[PDB]
Amino acid sequence: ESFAQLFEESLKEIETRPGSIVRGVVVAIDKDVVLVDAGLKSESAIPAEQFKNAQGELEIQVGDEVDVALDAVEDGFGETLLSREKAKRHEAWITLEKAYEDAETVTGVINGKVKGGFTVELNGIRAFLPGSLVDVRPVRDTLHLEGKELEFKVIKLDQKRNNVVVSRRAVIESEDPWVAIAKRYPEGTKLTGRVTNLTDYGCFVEIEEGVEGLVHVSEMDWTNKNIHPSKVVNVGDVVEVMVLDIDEERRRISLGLKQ
Amino acid sequence: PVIKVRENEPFDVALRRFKRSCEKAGVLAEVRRREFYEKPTTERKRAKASAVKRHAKKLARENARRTRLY
Amino acid sequence: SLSTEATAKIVSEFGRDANDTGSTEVQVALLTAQINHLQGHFAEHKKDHHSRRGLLRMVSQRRKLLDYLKRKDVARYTQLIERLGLRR
Amino acid sequence: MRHYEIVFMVHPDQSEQVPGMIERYTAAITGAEGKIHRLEDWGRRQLAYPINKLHKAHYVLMNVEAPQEVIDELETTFRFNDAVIRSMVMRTKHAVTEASPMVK
Amino acid sequence: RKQVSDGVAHIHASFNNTIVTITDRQGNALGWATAGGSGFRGSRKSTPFAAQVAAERCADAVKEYGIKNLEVMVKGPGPGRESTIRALNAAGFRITNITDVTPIPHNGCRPPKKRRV
Amino acid sequence: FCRFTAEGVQEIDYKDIATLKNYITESGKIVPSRITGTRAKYQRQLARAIKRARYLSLLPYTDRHQ
RNA sequence: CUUGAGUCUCGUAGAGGGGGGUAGAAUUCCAGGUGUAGCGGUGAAAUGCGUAGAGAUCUGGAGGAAUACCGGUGGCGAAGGCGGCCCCCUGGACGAAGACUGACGCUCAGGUGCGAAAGCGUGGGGAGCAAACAGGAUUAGAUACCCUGGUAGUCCACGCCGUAAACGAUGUCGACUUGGAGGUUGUGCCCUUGAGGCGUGGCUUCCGGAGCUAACGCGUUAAGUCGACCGCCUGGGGAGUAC
Repeated sequence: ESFAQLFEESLKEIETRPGSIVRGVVVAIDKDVVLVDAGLKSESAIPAEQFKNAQGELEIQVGDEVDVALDAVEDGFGETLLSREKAKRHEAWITLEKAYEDAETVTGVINGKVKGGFTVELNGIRAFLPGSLVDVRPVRDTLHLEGKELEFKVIKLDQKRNNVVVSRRAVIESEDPWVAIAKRYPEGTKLTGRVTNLTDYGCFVEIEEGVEGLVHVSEMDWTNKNIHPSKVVNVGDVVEVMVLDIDEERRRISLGLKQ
Repeated sequence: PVIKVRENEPFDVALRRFKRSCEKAGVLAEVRRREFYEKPTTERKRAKASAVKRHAKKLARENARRTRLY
Repeated sequence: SLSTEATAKIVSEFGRDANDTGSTEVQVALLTAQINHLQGHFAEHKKDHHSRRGLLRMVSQRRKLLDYLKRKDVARYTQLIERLGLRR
Repeated sequence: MRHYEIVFMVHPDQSEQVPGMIERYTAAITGAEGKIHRLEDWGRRQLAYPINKLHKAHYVLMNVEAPQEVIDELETTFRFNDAVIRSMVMRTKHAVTEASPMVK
Repeated sequence: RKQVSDGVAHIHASFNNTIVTITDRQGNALGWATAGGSGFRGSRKSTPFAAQVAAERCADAVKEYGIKNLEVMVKGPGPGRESTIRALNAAGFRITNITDVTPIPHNGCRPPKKRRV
Repeated sequence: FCRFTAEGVQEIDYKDIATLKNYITESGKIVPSRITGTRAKYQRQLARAIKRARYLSLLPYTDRHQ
């Protein structure tokens, strides 16, 4: 009756769009596809590579629950955008928690400055940093034991572009993209960027606040023409890329990957 | 496409940068289009036909993609 | 086009209520004033055919209005065409 | 009557004269009960391209609510005056009084 | 002749023939060479190889001016655009600027009619 | 991803040269709306502003000319 | 009487029209500098221009025409058509609410006007392009295609011409009938918590359902279902010709 109408609004009330409500129960595993059901129109064709943790083997059997992501519906049949992105929100919450007490305390091990700043990795993911943040002072972890264990103390974050730089050592110590597009510019600032779609001439890695990069086809590897990008890297993966070139005018930042 | 060789920059790299700049400008294409005169009708026809081709490529092939080849 | 103040004026004179603005006679007048205004323009700009097309449309519409008035109420039409000085 | 937006440019060697001309202009505008909402001496400025062989020139911006007749007069003055190399009288909807992005 | 350290190379690259002209920085030409003059005719002079050797010849010509630095301006569409500048480089000058100097009208004059072939 | 909509400007200013310089080419060209993602309504007026600047020698018509 | 039709109020976007200014690039020519033997052109050539200094290159000047990028199955216009900025005069369209008029409407034989390009007349102008023409090629021939030149014209003013595959090959006006994906331009609400969310109007591109269709296809912008008025067709040629 209005039973059903009340239920419809109830079920509205007890779900949300993003990957927030850990609801999808893993109802079939086979390699290389995991599948869930989060109260959506269809079941998600999940990769296995969203769900192996830090050493390469699976961690969740049948019945286990992780939320995925939404706001994109039915490319022709199916439902979702993947769940690790959901994990990105949890990582963002942990990073924000710092604000409360002005200190987020984890493990942070930064061996080398990709784009000027040491790369700091939190449990599964690894993020890239600006130079100063790796070290509180000129200490320079190159003389520290390789991949050492301290923490991360935040020096700098870009706040729209997920670039976060953190201070590994020294426990005692405690429109918009295109006007000032000179930050990752100079010649060779490398970046950690997720690829989006490979257009058979390109890969379209683009992460840094609403920009677009192309590592198109020529570099990508150390073979030129017989390469077919889909074979050689991935879909949806954070990689080594750097700028190599910027247009601020015709908005074509032409990244590379042969580096 | 004005360019200046940076200090301790290789020549070949500089040439490559220049070529890229030219490509961006579309100078060669510009020249090609202005070699002789195109009738307005012809210009219109080309533009329209190109758009039609683009639309075909966007939609019909997508539809085809839905179905598997083998 | 006609300036707002001039519209308001013409409405005041010919409209009975001065809020009406839609009265047939008022309308006729508005058209007539515009036609008068455009006469100088087109004296200057003889090839301005596109604008003249409007002018002609306005005339035709005025004309239809006059005919309507005639059949409805003859006297009022007479008074209107004495006020405006329309030969017919 | 109508809100015009004038920007005229003076030859740099005549920069010291610039105030008087401005005053003169202003006076005319006032004569016809024309208001003058904003007025910005931009000063000497490097040109994006050298007009009439010179590379710098003196910019003056100017905002006026004035009758068209005086505007026409001003235009004629500019065209005949050899000090001002370029001008741009440019209509506007409103009195815009807040001033310009780079004066800021 | 007066020696000059820095100067220009103008590269007029046509479809049919390339022309290299070295000049001083002011505008006064020092020497020049051509694919047609390098002994290339018809099919042969409309080629990158023809252009590079024309460039080489021009470089040889202005040896006595003892030019070291050079900026290049590339005109027109042709094969002798990249090849020419490479040849110039090889000839052993410090290339300072590479500029593209094609005359693009902003829709000025009517071009001649399309060929019917 | 248009800037003007987000800012909510009523009209583009030819005086605001820095804003303009973002939308012009290194060679001086006006940048397409495909690349900038500017809204059509906003693109037209931007072009108008650029050209007014060019007349005023605030912006150059092109990189080469002098 | 107010639903159709129209007026008034405030805005909106626009290559809509007419007039007058102006900007930059590029071509051409002139004058001068530097400089030296080629340039140019094609499939390949040759005619042609060049040592009386061309081509290239730099400086200065003249003049005409058109407005790169923006720029878009974007916009405006009855159609033809309209594209650099500025100003002046000017027509239409749309939306928002209200207020008014009160059927004033639709269509239209004759009639009247507008009407690409070419063309004509008189007077101006003349950079580039280019019917005609000339030369060089090609060829069996080449009164063509290609090359080198090149005059009417293209440009402006005022007249005439009144035609085009002037095409959506689809008359105008009104009503009704499943959908999707867009574009553009308004506008109402919504925490714009963000580029968004939910509507509601105008114009517009593509796909497609019922139905229609000889089929192709059209398909809420009909070529569907109906009404009003007009225009037009009656085998091919002869002929849109003769008188």
